Formats: sequence, structure tokens, C-alpha cells
Amino acid sequence: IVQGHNQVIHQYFDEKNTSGVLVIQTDKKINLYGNALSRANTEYVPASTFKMLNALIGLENQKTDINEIFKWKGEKRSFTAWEKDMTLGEAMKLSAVPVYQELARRIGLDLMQKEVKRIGFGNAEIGQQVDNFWLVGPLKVTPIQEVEFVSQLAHTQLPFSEKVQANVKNMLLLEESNGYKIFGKTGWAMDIKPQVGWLTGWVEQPDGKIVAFALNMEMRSEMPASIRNELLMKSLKQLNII
Ligand SMILES: *C(=O)[C@@H]([C@@H]1NC(C(=O)O)=C(S[C@H]2CN[C@@H](C(=O)N(C)C)C2)[C@@H]1C)[C@@H](C)O
Repeated sequence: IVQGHNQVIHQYFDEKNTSGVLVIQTDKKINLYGNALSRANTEYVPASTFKMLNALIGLENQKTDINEIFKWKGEKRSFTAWEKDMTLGEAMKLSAVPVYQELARRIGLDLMQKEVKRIGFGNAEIGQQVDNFWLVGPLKVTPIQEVEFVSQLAHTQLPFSEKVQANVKNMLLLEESNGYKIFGKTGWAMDIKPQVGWLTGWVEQPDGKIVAFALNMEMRSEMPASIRNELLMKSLKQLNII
């Protein structure tokens, strides 16, 4: 059943010379696909995917709001795409680190550690460095843990206000094709051991049904960033999720 599906998806991953897993959660049922299934319960830095929880915490605790404009004071950033004023929602789409760092600072280390622990995100360790704990360690999370987190978000089942959850969900819309809405958040940790690529989110099918996913793969600098999107869409289509 899944073995035919997984044979095809295994091949997708082989064809593009990487080791990756794709975790799918429909409701409470979790299946693994890809050519590196052991990745599914291996911890990795969440990188840019932590922005989902960052936003939830920041909004919940009233440190910002969806309308606030975070102004670019003019300093050069790691990507030219980030060099403009933006809202929290626009920063999510662009993975604009400086905006989310300013947010994390507003929250403070101790509120951050408290919230991360209350929610139970990954190993729930943030250490003492308020602006890179989700990039270089100690914070670590499995792909299975990521899919459960985003599934809960999609079902408005996380322990945050309903409206905060709706607001963060609205920041996460990637793609809308043939009535299927694709929500998600990419992440690419470029400066660590083996580079880590993420793409974590869910599909809202036309009848309202939600199928959540977490792609996690080894990245190499020669890859286009869109290889994560490619492997996701090809797999979802092959699974008839889209
Ligand atoms: C988060 O993991 C890093 C962040 N994420 C990320 C990516 O997932 O590709 C880039 S965002 C920036 C680089 N390319 C442009 C883009 O949005 N995409 C290719 C999707 C803008 C960057 C590495 C963050 C920790 O730096």
C-alpha cells in the first residue's frame, strides 16, 4: 500500500541525491516516506521553522500585533529581500531573521524558555542566548515532533488563544491550487554540521480536510532552495493528498 507510494517517494529523494524524510499525519495516523526514514525521529535545529512558535508566543503575550511595521533602519542584511520595512506576516514569508530576533528580544529569554517548556517543543532547551538558540542549538526538534506541532496549529489545538492561532495560520499560506490550500514554513540551516532543510505545514483539501506534513532533508549549498518544494509537491501529488 504505502510501500508502493514509498518506493516512488524513496526514488524521488534518490533522484536528487539527498537523504530526506517526509512525515505525513492525517489526524492521529503518522506515515513515513523518503529514503532516510531514521531522520523522522532524529533531532535537528528547527532554524527558521521556529518563527511559527516565535510569532505565537509574541502575539499571545502582546509584544506585537499583525499590523505593526518593523522598520529596516538601513543596515545590510544576509539577504537583500529582507532589506525593507515589514510586518510579522511578511517576515514569516521571507524568513526575515532580524524582525523575529527583535520579537524574541521583546519576549525575553525567560518568557521564551517558559513558553517553549509549556508547549513542549522538541527538547525544549533554549539556553542563555536569546537570539540564536533555534539556529545553532541547544534547541532541537524531530520531524515527527514538527508535524505534530503544525497539525495542532492547523486544528487550532495548540495552547494559545484561538485568534492568535488564526493569525499565525494566515501568515503561512504558501500556495493555493485547484481548491487545495498549502500552508507551510521553510527553513534552511546553512552554517551547521550537515546542513538541514525543513518544510513543515499542512494541506487544507477542498472539503476542509487537513493533512499535515514535515519534510526534513540534508541540504548542500549547490541545491536550489526550491528542491524542498519540489520534493514536497511531487510526493503529495503521488500520495493523492493534492
Ligand atoms: C531559516 O531556516 C533561514 C532562512 N530560511 C530560508 C529558506 O528556508 O530558504 C532563507 S530565507 C531567504 C533566503 N532565500 C529567500 C527565500 O525566502 N527562499 C528561498 C524561500 C529569502 C534563510 C536561510 C534563516 C535562519 O536564515
